[PDB]
Amino acid sequence: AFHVEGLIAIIVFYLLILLVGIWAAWRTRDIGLLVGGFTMTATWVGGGYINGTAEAVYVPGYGLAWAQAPIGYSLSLILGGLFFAKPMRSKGYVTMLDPFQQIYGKRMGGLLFIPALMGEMFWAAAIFSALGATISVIIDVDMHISVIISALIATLYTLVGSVAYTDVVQLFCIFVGLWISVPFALSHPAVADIGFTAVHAKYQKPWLGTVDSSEVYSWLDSFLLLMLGGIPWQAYFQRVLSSSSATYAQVLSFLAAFGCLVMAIPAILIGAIGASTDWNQTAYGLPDPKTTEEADMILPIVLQYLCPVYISFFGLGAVSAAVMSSADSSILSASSMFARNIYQLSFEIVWVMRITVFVFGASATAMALLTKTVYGLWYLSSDLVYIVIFPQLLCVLFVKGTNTYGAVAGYVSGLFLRITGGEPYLYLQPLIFYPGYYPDDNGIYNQKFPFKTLAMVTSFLTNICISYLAKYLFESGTLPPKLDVFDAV
Repeated sequence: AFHVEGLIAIIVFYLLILLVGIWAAWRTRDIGLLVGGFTMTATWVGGGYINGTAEAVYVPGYGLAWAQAPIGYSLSLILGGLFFAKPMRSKGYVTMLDPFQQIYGKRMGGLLFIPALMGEMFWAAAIFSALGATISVIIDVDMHISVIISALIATLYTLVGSVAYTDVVQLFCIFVGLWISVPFALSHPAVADIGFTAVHAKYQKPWLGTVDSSEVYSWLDSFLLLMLGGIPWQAYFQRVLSSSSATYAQVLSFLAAFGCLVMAIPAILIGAIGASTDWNQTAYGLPDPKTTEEADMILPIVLQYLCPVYISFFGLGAVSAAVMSSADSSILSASSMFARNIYQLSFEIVWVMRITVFVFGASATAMALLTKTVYGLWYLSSDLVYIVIFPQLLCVLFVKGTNTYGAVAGYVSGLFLRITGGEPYLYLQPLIFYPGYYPDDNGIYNQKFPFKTLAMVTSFLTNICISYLAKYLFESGTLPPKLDVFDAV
């Protein structure tokens, strides 16, 4: 079962990427704009992005229409560059979570940090699942062992320790490996026409998908979740604030949105090919990946089984090295974020950062083992950030007069509505039943009502209303000044 040549391919491509990265630091017509756009693009585009996009297009329930994560995450970059970059630079922020700490305080900073940590952990679990899937496909060792060993190598690389300009190299490797495999994948005999499969059903439901009239309010509820929940993220905002000029940051965000839209095209195409593939003709055989509960592995499966041996060896393996190189970047960001926001500011740093790396890697790989979807992990990472952080970001940026009381009230109300609405991915039953609820195969009632958008708006309006209410109570003198536990007013 073990294949030596796949491991050699990963090792050679990883060493080549590392050599280019250290050579860039060894060297250390105004094309810095293009390189900055590539760098901003390479943050979101990784194993999780392309694997989740291919999965979302591949699954019959979703199709391309419900694959809102690439389009929504590009529109998040557009909306950030338009509206969020200029307030952030105008107010002089240096960190994404700095606005929360300035107004709400350090303890509420940690309270808002916890959903950010969980979003980072969901994203890292999706990245670990994608990387383990790719490794398990090409090396042909078991999925669980692949995830464990890949996460362990990433954890040791983060733990032990030049290496400059690597993001452009990983993005170029992913782009070349995908766009040199799509012509071979499309030309495979098993794959039918993807133009015909888009609107008509041959092997499964059409991969464009459809949105029912009742589901439209649901659809926007998802689309607003990914488009607005993808904005308050640390990896985007650190490079936004790092830029010297504001217009430079806006044009970088626009170029990044363009690059994300372009990089989604091979992922959507591979998802379409997987939805169009007659797997009985391929070496994968029957049952197909969605019956095998391996629909989250569709991108490595197409690149391995629908491409020639040399094309597979190069393209799938350049993708593997790039994804493993990008995997440790999320671990580093989340670990430094934990070390600085909680342990350093609120309460020598190297030991606690080491333990943070170890625990975050173990939790991410454990949930990568437990979960069976990459797109679901991506959506769930967006979900909690959209519910909690985004109303608070709107309140600290565009709303004047918000305070800690309204922050906690909106936090509690949004989390109460979100929890009582029920999350099918985490196998949580719903307590409050909005109109249009229906039970799925698992017996978890699924809401057709936009309860997540309602929860977001409720949290935002509760923040505003409770902030102004507490301000009026303390200003007029209705409540005693002694009962000021949060020191907001």
